[PDB]
Amino acid sequence: ANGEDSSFGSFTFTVELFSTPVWIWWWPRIRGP
Amino acid sequence: METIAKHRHARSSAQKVRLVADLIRGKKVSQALDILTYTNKKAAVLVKKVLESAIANAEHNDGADIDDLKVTKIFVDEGPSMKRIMPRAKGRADRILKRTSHITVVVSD
Amino acid sequence: MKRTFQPSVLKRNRSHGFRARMATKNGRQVLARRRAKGRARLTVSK
Amino acid sequence: MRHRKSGRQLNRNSSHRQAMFRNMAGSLVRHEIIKTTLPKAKELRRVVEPLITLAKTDSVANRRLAFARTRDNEIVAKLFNELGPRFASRAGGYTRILKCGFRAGDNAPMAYIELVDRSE
Amino acid sequence: AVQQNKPTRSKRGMRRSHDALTAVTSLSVDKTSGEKHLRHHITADGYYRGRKVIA
RNA sequence: GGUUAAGCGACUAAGCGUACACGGUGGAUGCCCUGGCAGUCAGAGGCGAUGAAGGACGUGCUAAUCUGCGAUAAGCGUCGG
RNA sequence: CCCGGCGAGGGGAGUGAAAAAGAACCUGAAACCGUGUACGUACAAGCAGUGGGAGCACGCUUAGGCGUGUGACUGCGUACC
RNA sequence: AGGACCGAACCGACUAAUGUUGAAAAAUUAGCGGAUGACUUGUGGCUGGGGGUGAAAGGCCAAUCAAACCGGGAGAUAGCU
RNA sequence: CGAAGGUGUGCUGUGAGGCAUGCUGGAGGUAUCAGAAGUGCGAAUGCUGACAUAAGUAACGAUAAAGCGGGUGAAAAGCCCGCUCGCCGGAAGACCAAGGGUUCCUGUCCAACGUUAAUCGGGGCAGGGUGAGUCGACCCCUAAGGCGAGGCCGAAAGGCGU
RNA sequence: GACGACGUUGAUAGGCCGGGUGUGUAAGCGCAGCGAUGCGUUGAGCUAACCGGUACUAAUGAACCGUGAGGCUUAAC
Repeated sequence: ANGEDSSFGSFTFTVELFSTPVWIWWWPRIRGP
Repeated sequence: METIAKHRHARSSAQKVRLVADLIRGKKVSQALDILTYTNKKAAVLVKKVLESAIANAEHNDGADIDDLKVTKIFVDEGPSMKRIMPRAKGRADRILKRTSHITVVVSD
Repeated sequence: MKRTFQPSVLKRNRSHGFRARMATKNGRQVLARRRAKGRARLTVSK
Repeated sequence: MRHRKSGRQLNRNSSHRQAMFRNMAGSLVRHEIIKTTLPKAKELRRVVEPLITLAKTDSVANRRLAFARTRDNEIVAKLFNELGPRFASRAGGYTRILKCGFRAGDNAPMAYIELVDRSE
Repeated sequence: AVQQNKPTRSKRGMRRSHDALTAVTSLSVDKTSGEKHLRHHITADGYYRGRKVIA
């Protein structure tokens, strides 16, 4: 009656992918010094 | 005479739907409808929609007598996945696959 | 925590705005490179 | 181990269970039929039926106890004025539990609990 | 904490050997309305054991 | 015949492997040009206070957006085709 | 037109030479994942192949053979860079 | 009166557990120190890379500091993998 | 009236390979003999895209706390209304700044999005809404500072400054 | 998951009745005292999971699965 919308403004979701190098501590595991 | 009804791009992973689809393969349509009615799964609703549509297609486009129809074939194929992002800790992002599926029911006698 | 970007329009314009670029010849070359490359937006000015 | 212990804790602490069952008992008394999960019934009985037993005999002290258990004067009034008289000759068992399927939102087992009379 | 070799599709289906669903296969019939329902459950129309209980 | 006793045994498929048929996901390959790439030859080597390059904002019957234009605004005049 | 939520998707109908050319659109490979069918598989240890070798399924042939798939058991055998 | 005292805001940061693909690329919770001062906070400005600025730690200078980032030399060079 | 390419099957050579025709496809491909190569991949913690595995496994974001009865719709634990019950209260209530920028109000819709469903939405899509002599901005004036006619210096470039 | 009892031919759970037990003299009212408070009715009231009962409520007829006489060979009887 009112009209079913199909424009679908947000149907272009696209989406990418990213990451971040994290900080670590290997001092106690060191076999040496 | 075989009659086909499909639900393409159904919003559920194939595995979850196959769990239900295996439950009614080879059954009579009335018994299959009962089994689907009393199964507590989201996929049961989808599969029952498709099976009802297949019965209606048979009765209308083809011959008739719902009484002697059987679920001759049923299978679920993987549909295209939707890529999404779930942000994780420490600035990492993960890929989420929102899996879909194609549901096919073939009724016959 | 407090991150590095603390927005402020006045400081943005005074530091990277168009008239800031035009004031020195190096800034004018920044505009020259950006015009040559074909940027839609030369500066932060808006 | 859980040997001989009684009473579901229903993923809630003590005060919240007490408040929830007080509210639910009030609801059952005013409406005479309500729909909850099957495990919340079978625990409502252990709350609501003792109030009806208390209401079979009418006195100021008993009304004060009922008000302490359900802090609603309308509920106390209906208890002592109708439900006590209605169940005067009934030796316990004032409620029925009827399984009625599963909830759409979370597939929880539902049930109807009602007073056995409901004016039929 | 993590696999050293990729498990095969064989081991996948062998673990899912136990994941199959079970049908109810035991619908009861109300003696008054004739409706099908779960055993010890209200019918869709509100009957139980031949008595109208909800409406 | 039957009955026992001993010896032996097709019959199992929850699932799974292989082959084969047939689908789905996915986008290769072949084919094709909208555009690129390297030259050759003929020009032109500038523009701008009569306001440049580059823009902003408007303008149609419009709603963005692109293109043309500039309040004479998808345009005006004149001479030619 | 039918199912469905006056959904989505599908089944028909017509259009076209073709719709597994239906717009998620030329062809449509591989990885990947289904569904069926044939055979083998729940007392047997390991680079999973190869060499012998029953049986079964089918098609040719029609007793008998042959081909193909699958393969009990056995000899040997610890990937590549 | 006090670079007084206790103690909120506020500004810090001694300890413990937890979290470690975290709610967070250093937090949360429980305590803890100061809290009229060598105090804290707002809004502008100013000092620039062998440079700044530093009650000092090779601290900090846009989650980057025994020498910031961006672009060029530059396809630096590498008897090495 | 069936090109390349695929997908098959047979045949043939020491090999790399070739050849034939079944199917799909729908428009190209090329014996020979010469000539030129962006001429051959399985690995480089190769590169780019697709799809696996773990795996239906972890999680679903402060342990302030909910339960009824309705309404609506195709459907409601989550939407709404009512009734009680918890939580903040120098805050979790307001009012603004900075920054954002239409998120505001209203009607539709449910694909995508919302860590679940969603009938709901700061989602989509449309329409409306911001009304000033006294409030601000602009503007009068100046601080830190910046720029600075001339000027004084500095190969240029520029620096400092009345 | 399994395991055990029970489904009306029934005590399998709740409630209910009676007890037990734990706490310690409920509410209401009276009395005394200026009052706080005491006292009495009153060891009264209440009492999770305990014991002994009791069908008041819930354990529903279906249906489902599983069959129709069990291979062969010798040897005895």
